[PDB]
Amino acid sequence: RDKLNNLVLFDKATYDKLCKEVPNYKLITPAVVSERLKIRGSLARAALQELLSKGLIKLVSKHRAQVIYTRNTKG
Amino acid sequence: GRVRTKTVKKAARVIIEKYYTRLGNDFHTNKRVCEEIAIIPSKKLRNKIAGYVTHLMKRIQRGPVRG
Amino acid sequence: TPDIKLFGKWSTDDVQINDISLQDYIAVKEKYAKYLPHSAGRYAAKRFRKAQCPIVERLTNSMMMHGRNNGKKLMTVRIVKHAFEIIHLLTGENPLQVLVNAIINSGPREDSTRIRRQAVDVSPLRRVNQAIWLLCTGAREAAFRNIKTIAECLADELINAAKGSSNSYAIKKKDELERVAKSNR
Amino acid sequence: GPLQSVQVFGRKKTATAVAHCKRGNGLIKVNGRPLEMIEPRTLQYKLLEPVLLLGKERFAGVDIRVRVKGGGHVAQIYAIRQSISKALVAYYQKYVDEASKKEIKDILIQYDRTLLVADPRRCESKKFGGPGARARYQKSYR
Amino acid sequence: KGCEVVVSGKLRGQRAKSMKFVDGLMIHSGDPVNYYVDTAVRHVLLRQGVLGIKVK
Amino acid sequence: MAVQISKKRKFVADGIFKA
Amino acid sequence: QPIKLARVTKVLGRTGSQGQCTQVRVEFMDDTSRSIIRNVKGPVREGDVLTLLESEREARRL
Amino acid sequence: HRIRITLTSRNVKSLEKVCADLIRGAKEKNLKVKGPVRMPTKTLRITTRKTPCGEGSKTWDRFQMRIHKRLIDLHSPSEIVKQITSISIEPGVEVEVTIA
Amino acid sequence: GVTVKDVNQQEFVRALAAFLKKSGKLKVPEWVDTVKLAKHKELAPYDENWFYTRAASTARHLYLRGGAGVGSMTKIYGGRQRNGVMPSHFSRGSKSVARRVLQALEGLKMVEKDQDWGRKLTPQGQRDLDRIAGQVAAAKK
RNA sequence: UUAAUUCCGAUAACGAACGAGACUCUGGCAUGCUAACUAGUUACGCGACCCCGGUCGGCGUAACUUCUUAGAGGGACAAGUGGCGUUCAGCCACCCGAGAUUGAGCAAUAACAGGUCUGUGAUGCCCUUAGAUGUCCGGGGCUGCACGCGCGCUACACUGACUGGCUCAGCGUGUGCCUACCCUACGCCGGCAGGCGCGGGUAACCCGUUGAACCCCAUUCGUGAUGGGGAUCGGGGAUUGCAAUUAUUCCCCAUGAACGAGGAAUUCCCAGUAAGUGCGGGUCAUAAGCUUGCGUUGAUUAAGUCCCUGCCCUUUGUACACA
Repeated sequence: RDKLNNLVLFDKATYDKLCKEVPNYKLITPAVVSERLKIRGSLARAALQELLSKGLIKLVSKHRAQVIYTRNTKG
Repeated sequence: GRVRTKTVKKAARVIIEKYYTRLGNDFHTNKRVCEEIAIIPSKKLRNKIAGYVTHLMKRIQRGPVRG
Repeated sequence: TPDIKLFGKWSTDDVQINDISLQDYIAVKEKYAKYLPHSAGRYAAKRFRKAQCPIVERLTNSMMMHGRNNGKKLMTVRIVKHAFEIIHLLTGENPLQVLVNAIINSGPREDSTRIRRQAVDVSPLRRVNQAIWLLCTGAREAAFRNIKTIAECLADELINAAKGSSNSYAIKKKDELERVAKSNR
Repeated sequence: GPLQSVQVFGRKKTATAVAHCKRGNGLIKVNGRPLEMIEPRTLQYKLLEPVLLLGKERFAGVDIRVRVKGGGHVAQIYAIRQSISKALVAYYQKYVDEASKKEIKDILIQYDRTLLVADPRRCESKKFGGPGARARYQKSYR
Repeated sequence: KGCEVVVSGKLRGQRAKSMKFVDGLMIHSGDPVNYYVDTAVRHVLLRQGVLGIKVK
Repeated sequence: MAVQISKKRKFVADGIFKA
Repeated sequence: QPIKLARVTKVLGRTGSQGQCTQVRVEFMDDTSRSIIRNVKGPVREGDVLTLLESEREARRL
Repeated sequence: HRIRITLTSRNVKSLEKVCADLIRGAKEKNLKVKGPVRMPTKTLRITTRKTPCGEGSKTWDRFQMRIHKRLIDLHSPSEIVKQITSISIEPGVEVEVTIA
Repeated sequence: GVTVKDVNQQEFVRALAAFLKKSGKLKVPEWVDTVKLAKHKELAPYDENWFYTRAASTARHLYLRGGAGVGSMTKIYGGRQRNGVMPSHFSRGSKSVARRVLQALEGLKMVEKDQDWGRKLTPQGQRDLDRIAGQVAAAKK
């Protein structure tokens, strides 16, 4: 019928859309980022480590089988 | 379905009939007044009998009991 | 603090249940407020004790369905915490107003029956029992063979069921379960 | 002066939990480690509920070293919660006035009567003609 | 107090049978049966075949 | 005997002697 | 056309092919003096509230 | 002079009496003694069907045997126990007399 | 001071693994990169340096419950056996690699072999479990 | 009226008895009793380590019986209040409470051409008896495979599968008469399956504080028929045994089928229940996909009816009685 040809790594079209659009969203997760921006399950956890080490995102509390991130605070 | 066999009511009217004096309303006392005098070979059967007694001792205080 | 017990990490004050037709069996505020949903219970006792049980607890029980799931209550408290972390972030409300608004719109006002046939009314306790089963299942059949998680799916059954939008599995089952009852009367 | 050694139990399913109250510093602990680190880590509020309702004032002059065995994982969190509730009611009955004893009892029975009286429930046994207590193997004709 | 006595086999025929002689009181159920009652069996070999004698 | 048996085993080989 | 509630005063009995419905005598909470017998699914107790779609109907007594 | 009368039995209420006797008749000569130290009871078990073949529905018989133990501990000469034991036992119970 | 029992025990086995890599006298095997942990696995351990994490776990189990042999160390980390089309069953860990962890800590005087069965902790080696209990609790609060 | 031909009551019947109850085993309550070096824990010294206290199932023998075992006694009877009702025979709701129906065994009068002569040194009649249908020894077979049915076990995945780490059970079992055959700690040689020694147990004494499984904490997979699933099939190696080929069981590589939640039809089940999960006996030189037991996690629904399958009592109707 049809299949999910999902991206293993970043394209330059799908890298310029992660630094700008993803911090603006109200809930950043391992399963909602992989739908909107057209990417795999193993890729959407390898990129969110770089946003938190810099200081662009706000992590709630990580579980063995779910992590939740939000849009960042005013200060 | 708490209804008592003829083994009970046979031995209750036959224990109210003679010793109406000694007996009374309390369950916990005629529990002893049924055991001092009689021969009763089970503690469950002992309690069934000694409380219909109390069921039957409150009916002498209103009208004439049949058997 | 003999006044306010924080529901895990969620408050209990000023909750709005506008409908008096469901304002006894739905127990949660004031006297019936606790930390855990998990329960040793004993509501499986009388006929109606069940109504005396917490409603967020009911759902937890409900979740654990289909062989592999059956009985793993710890693991489905998991699901419901992480389900209350997303309602707080996606819209902004206290979860315990979003879940209360979704049960009154999901169970049927009328339920067709078999006398030959004729429709009939519902009891209140019907409408709780039906709704909850009818917004567990809805999640279930979205999150299966799909990358979305249960937390998130269950969190896509409670924001557009209180709303009452009819796209959800809860509100379109309410569309069908009443329209069969309008047909044959 | 003398000592005040109180030693009270509270089962769950197949497992006691005998506490050990005595005069000393405020420190409750279960086989060496305190109550906030015994696995599993889901039901965090069950072990921590008895102290928050009654407050930390009751545990400013009482040391406890709780033990366990029997039952399972989720039938030992209820066991040690049902022990320290009944032991603290026993320690303030005889040694002081009863107006502190009954007013602690008003807090626990209204909230959850499982704190001061155990579940009498137990595992119903297997009979032949099936797998469990009540199920029977699949039948057929033809 | 009482008794019951059954005899079973092929008495007077090319088909079989069972008699059942009784009188007095007899009980069959509950605890008391053991200490109150008395059961025994013995088969017996006549020219035709075999008979069985349930004395209680 | 010499080899020293079990009490279970001992109370049961009692029963079979009697019968 | 109107949508209203109705409060219970006394249950009658248990009807339907399979003993599936109940029959309950109601008493209005819009107006403090009116009533109508109606068949009900679910498990009803006595001292509770309902929520109708049309209020005229009246089920035949057994 | 530690001596241990370890009583093993099948009978609940003949045992009772044979361990009583040993203690009724120790305090008249008066030689000091421990109390009745029991042990955990065993139910052996065997299950079987009832029929001589495989006909009928499959029904099941369940044969038990509760096997009950006691023990009592004396401070006394062994010649003193030759007397004591042989005096009055009963069929329900068999007696061991550990000497030290 | 602080003890091993009060400290959180998940992070406690990660902490002493950094102290084992620090020394450099553990006596590691010569078939580490081609050995399966038990019979009841499929693949090997994920950690490329797994002997330095499990050399800690043998040491902090013998604090609680001593006098343990190798045998009991096959039953200490117990497991199942998802057995293909037929049902699952219990399968014991491993004699040799658990025996290699005891002799890894026997030349380095930590686990002496006493009577009443098995090994224990030697007095001067039990110390270095309670000292690092203070370093783990100084970055959690 | 009852769960009940169970009790109230009437009565051309009177007084009886069987079955049903009563009863025996079991589950749940006793800080009260009798008692423990084959069971504990407090109390109290000595040793080890952490910075006066804390933590030791590291070592001992000054007082107790709450835990543990198991004896004796108690305890619940529609007893105590409120409505309903010949005010009787009862029952539904609330307080007190460990429980206000916990589960098993036992089981009548009449029958069945029901099954078992392949449980019997239980048995009539018939057959056969040395070229035996007796008996023992050697070889195969009962598994032979287009197809049809019946109980089952493993999945179809992300509420997941792979790899590490943490913390909890209960029923029992154990060295045998012909009978040869036990349960196994400690310590080494090996990837594994095992092997080479050394103990302790006729057992609340040794295996054992039975370090059980799903569940838990963190890594790595990504909607792919994929790290789902694991049939089929090639090559090595151990162990039981007088003999493993038609592969007894077990171990290591490799191979890597269908199956994407199964049309008409259909089975079981109301609370510690169903459902998951594991662990013991039976069988057994070798040995569980089956049977009899135990604990763990722990549910949705109902307190009803006679519509559909059947049972019991009465009135009713028959040309049926092998109904």
